[PDB]
Amino acid sequence: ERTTGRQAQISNITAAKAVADVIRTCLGPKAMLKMLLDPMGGLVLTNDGHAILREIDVAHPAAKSMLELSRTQDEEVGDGTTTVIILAGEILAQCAPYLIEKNIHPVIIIQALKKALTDALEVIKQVSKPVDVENDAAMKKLIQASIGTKYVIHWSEKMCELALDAVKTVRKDLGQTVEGEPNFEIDIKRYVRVEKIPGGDVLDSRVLKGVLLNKDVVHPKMSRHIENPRVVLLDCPLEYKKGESQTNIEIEKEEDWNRILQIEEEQVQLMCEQILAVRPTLVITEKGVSDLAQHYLLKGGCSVLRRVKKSDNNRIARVTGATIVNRVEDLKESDVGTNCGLFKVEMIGDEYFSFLDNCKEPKACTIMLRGGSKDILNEIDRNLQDAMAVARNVMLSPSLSPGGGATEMAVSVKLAEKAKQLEGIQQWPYQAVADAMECIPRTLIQNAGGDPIRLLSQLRAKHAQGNFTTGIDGDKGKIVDMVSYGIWEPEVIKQQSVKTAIESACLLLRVDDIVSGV
Amino acid sequence: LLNPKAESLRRDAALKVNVTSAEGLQSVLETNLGPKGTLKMLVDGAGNIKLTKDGKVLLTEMQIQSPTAVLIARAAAAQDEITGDGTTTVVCLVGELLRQAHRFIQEGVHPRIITDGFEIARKESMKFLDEFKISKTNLSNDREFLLQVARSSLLTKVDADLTEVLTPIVTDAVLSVYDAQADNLDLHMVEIMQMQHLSPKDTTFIKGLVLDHGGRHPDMPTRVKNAYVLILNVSLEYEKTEVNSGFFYSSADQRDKLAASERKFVDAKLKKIIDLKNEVCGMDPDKGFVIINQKGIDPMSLDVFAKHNILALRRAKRRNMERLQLVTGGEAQNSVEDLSPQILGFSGLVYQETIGEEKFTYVTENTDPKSCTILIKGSTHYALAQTKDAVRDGLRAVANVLKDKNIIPGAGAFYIALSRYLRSANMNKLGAKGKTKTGIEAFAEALLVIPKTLVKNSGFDPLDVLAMVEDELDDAQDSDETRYVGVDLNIGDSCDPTIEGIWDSYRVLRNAITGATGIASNLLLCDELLRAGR
Amino acid sequence: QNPNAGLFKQGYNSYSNADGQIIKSIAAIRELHQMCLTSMGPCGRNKIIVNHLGKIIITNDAATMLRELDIVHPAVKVLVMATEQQKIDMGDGTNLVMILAGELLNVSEKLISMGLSAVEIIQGYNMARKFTLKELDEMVVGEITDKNDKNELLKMIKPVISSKKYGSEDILSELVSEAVSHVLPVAQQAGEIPYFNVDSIRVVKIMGGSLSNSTVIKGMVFNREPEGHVKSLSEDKKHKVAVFTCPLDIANTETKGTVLLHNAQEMLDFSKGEEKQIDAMMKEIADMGVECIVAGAGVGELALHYLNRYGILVLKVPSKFELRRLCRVCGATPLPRLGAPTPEELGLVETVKTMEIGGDRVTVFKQEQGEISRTSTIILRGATQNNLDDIERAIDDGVAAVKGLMKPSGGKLLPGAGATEIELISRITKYGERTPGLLQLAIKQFAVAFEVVPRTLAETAGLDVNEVLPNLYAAHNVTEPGAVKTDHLYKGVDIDGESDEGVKDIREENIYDMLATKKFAINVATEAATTVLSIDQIIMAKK
Repeated sequence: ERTTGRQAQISNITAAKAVADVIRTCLGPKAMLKMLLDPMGGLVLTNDGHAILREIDVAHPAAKSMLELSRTQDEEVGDGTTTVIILAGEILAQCAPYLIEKNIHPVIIIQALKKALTDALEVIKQVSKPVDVENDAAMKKLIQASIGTKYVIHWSEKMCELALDAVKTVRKDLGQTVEGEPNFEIDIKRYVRVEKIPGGDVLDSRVLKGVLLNKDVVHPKMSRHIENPRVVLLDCPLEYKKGESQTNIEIEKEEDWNRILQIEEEQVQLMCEQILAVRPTLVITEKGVSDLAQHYLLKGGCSVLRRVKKSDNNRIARVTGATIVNRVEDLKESDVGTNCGLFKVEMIGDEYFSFLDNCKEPKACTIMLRGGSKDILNEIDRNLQDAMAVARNVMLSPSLSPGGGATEMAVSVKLAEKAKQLEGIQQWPYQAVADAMECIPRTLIQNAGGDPIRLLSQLRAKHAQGNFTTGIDGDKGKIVDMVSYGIWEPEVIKQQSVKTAIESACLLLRVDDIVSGV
Repeated sequence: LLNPKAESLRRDAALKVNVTSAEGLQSVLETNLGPKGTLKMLVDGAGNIKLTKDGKVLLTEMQIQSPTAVLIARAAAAQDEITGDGTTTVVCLVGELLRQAHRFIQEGVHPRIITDGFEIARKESMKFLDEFKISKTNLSNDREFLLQVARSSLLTKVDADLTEVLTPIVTDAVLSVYDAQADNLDLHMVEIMQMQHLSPKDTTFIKGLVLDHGGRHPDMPTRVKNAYVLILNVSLEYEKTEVNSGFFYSSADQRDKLAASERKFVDAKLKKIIDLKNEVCGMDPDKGFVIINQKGIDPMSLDVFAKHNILALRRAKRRNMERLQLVTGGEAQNSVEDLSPQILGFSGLVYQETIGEEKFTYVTENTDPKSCTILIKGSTHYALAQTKDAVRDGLRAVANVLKDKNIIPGAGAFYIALSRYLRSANMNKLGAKGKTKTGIEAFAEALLVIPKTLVKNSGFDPLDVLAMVEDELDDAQDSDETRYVGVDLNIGDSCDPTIEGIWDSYRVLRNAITGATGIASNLLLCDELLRAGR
Repeated sequence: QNPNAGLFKQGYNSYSNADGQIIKSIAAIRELHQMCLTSMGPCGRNKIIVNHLGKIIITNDAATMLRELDIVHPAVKVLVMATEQQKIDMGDGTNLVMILAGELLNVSEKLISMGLSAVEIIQGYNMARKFTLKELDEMVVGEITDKNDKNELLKMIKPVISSKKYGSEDILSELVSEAVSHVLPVAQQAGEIPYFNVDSIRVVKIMGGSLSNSTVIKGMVFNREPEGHVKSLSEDKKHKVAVFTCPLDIANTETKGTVLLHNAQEMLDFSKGEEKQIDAMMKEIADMGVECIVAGAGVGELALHYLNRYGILVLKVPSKFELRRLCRVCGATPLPRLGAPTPEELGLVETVKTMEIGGDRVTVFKQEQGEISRTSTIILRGATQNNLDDIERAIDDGVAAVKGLMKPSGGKLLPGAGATEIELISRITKYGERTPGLLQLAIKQFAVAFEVVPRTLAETAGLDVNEVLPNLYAAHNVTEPGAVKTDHLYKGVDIDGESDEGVKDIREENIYDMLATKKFAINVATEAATTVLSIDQIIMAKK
């Protein structure tokens, strides 16, 4: 009903710790397996962090919020599904004694957490190393990490190239003082969906600099290739139109039924002339198009596509610039989608195609995927989605951070060093954040079967006195140089994980009571 | 740190629970391993009792409460869809591997180290399997080896008395369908049938097909020699006027006259059938005539056929007709008017068997039926089920041996040799590190479970038998000679599997080892148990 | 129904680390750690403890509370024995030892939770102890020159009284200094030859008045009625004093010698014998010049009459300790027999008088010119018994501390009010950072354990720790325009109580602590913490 005092904070912290402890062992290649037991007799031994966080039911509202945060991050970012929860839980656990034992008000902790977030971002920027986002070799080598050792290991060589080409096609590298930095405005979910074409091989896959339409010509006597295409989009159908209110057709003589056809012909001719007034080459109508409308449009020297879903037009307006007008009579000359590349309909693998590509940068493209079977196509689609997410993370910031917990250890060391000089009550939460940052290396050591104390102490000493590139080896389990062993993670993932974990910790600390209400 | 309506295992509780469940499952399936094993009794509650020994059937039918045991059983069941045998071997290997892994973990060995050691030992065992197998020849006179394989397969499932009956039956059935040529092997060419009110030892082999439906006239010949098989899809039952008609009368005499008049339609077709019979070997010596007649036959037409020394069946299943199209070579005639000699097939002796509850017909002795039938005979449901399971297992084993020429001697020689080879090579190499020695030793010791379980089931002391086998292997190694040493479950001393006639399939052992290693690795890596969805 | 496995010793109380006993012992010790945390500091508070006799005991001394409290757990017994050792050897710092040991165990609990083996914790604690002991030598700011003057004595006396009786340190320090000055010999700059003893000063209290009415006596004081007709002697110098243990009556043999008057003949004979013997003995004693006779037993009627006849002061001292003090003051030897005024055994007291203090009359034996007494007495006045008891405890603690001003770091002074603690925290933190290996965690925790003293001072004074602690850290961790720290590096922990910002410098109030006391307290606390932590299983046998 109502909770007052430190009890609510203790409950929230315990819920967060319980959520974190479950996935504490989900990090690193040596991640342990977990058993999920349903109320029925079925169970699985899946070790996927996302699956564990999805199939686990939590009653405490804070746990539900943490799970929702992780699920959201699973789509917002390509990695860090389990890292965010672990880091947030460790930070909350470290800050718990200050709120409970030291009688520190939550506001001070929240402010210190925000400052520590800023400091951690600065340290991550400092420790990151640059990468060559323009040389294809470096990008292929980096992206091969998320493609190899998988079902698509056989085609990795071409998978890397396909993913990089798609990302670059949707990537817009621009920098200026007028419009600012667009941040590459990379959108994979909406304008990078993979088209599965049966037959062929992965090496035959190509990236289309535009939108691919599967709608064939609505009439055989229609042009199939335009060297100067222009797209016009409309919604209102080209057919017989009735009144806004109730409409009744009264015919006395049987031969008089042709009056409806004559009226339809007149209206369709007027609408087709209005459409042709803008000098179009391809007419796309979301609603149905009558045969008379197709004939009239063909007489004007343009192609016709009918019953086209809004999903195709949404991307056509992006890659062709055509403006959609609901009413034909309201069509304007400026609505014509000029600057269109081609209307080539060359068939690949006994499938119909319609290419609307160009040499522009509309921040949209289509991936023409080929494969020998449907299962291969689906697996390649999933792997390409993952690889493109990784490539987007890498390219959004031309730098990478060392893996194996080296970044976390360096952040902890630098945060402790800076907190030593703050000279304020807030110093305690900074040290708590620095200690909680050590969760990742502790998990890596535990999963590797090494000494949880001696190895961590040696790593901390190496970071304090040596370089920040030392981390935990996935296989050997010893402290080695990440650069030499090629262990790395994108800087964007680390920054997002730290930011999200600290923000979630602050938000949870803000809630000091749960009350019934509807 | 918990939520309502949920239960979880913390610290090492999950590992202990998984190990206990695996040990329980192993003990459940420990007693039924080898020809000296026992049988399990299953009750469904509806009055049906099944006495089964095959591991796959026992796991599928039996209900399992422990989730870890359910997972182990489901994982081991994959053997049926891949090799058809080794489920019990997989379960025993998983159980012993988990026992050893838990024992080492109690000493502080991390599960990941044990998993890595198991993977290394699995690679070494695959190498040993590759180096240890024997290549089977492609000679068509290998019937003796097929008999040995069938005997080895059957002795595990039967009481050692039905082996003499089933071994030749299985061998012949598998050999007939797969000729001494590349071609291909398909066990669907071997039909399985069951008959009641017969002795278990009556099981026999039929070269061709057996029809369920028999004759319905006392005058039909009991046996027909060199019969021409006729398949007719046209019904020979009483036919009525082709146009609208009826039977309106004051006395039954008019109805009888109308029926006699309408019978001419069937009589005309019967005349054509009899003409065909007479034209084709009508009076030739050592010749006969048999008609299948998928559709029904009027009793008058049956009598007409019988009076002409023609054995005619009726109301046969379409599947039987399709099978006869190949077994006998005859075609199904859609219209009697187009009937011709080319439709007639040919087959050997046609015999009708009379049973108190049914009557069967034999259409065996065909020139090239491209199929065969095995008749399982028994007086009790459990006996019939056991015979059918044993026959299917033998068929699958012989098919695997024929398709895959790689053969490995059994009698426990392979497991002991693999254990010794691992203990030697892995310890001499140390390719990963010393810390993996715990897992290596655990895997090597676990691989010895099968011979120990076999000896325990046979009643002899596993220690003495294993010591004798090891002594013989050491003597062979000191002699610098290649020798296979196994376990004699009847005498108790060591024996040579290549001489006694005990062999194991390469695929069975490979898949069993891989599955056991995978299951052990998956279970040992379970850190905690989570409950959700309630 | 539940099976019991793994138990083979006995059903009696038994604890093992398998169930986390290493933390359970710390939790049990915390029960009295919290009790003692409320005593340290100038703003300490007493507690009410009921004695087995039904009396009420109120005191600010943690050691007294531990003595009056029942100790059961052996882990608590270890700390109790450590506190007893601290009190016996040093005479002060029991609260320091107890609190330091408690905090060391508390941080050891965190170390164990982190997963650090107890062996490494013990090794790190030993290293940190050695480092702190070595560093304390360089933390000395001032030093006592051992001039034996009241002004120099007050410097050490004042801090000792503080935290034992708050608000009265000014008067108690003056009283202690006055009492000490009466017994100290004429010597300076000599720490190798002991001169001052803890028993040289006696503390007594008289009901009535206030502490401002207290005084100091230059000799022995007897608080018992003389029981005679002679109240005081003249001012003539060198009064001969005779000390007796046998009651002043007819002299008899060692065996039997009982006198019983049954009939007229026995009555007359015994009366004549007693009268003649008592008269002769008193005349002989008087002829030698004895003006005062002190007997450890009672005095007979004839003895009283004859003592009045010769004007001999009458006094009875049933307490043998008081007789020993009188003999030390005057040099007289107790006389087991009567009528033996041997000059070699008779003492000399320059002045013997009866003085009235607050309405109560007492007998004082003081020395003026000859046979100067080496003992002094402190008389406390007050209308509240609890305040008088607290003042007596504070005076005893001050007297014990004064004896500690000898050569072995007795005169060395450290900055009190937690400044030394903060400096040690910083130094130990730096050493732990420099120290490689797992010992760094233990060194850092040992440093953190010293943060209690400023925390206790802030809490007992009602100050907000969340502001005082960072202010103290900033004050002791400062950046100056140079390679050598300067300015006010001796800032301590202030109590304020009315209005103030930050903290005050030690030199403003001259709050200093003895180097020897702090060093020995740290050593004992670390030893006790190591002993407690080294126990991972307790096995006992039922009686």
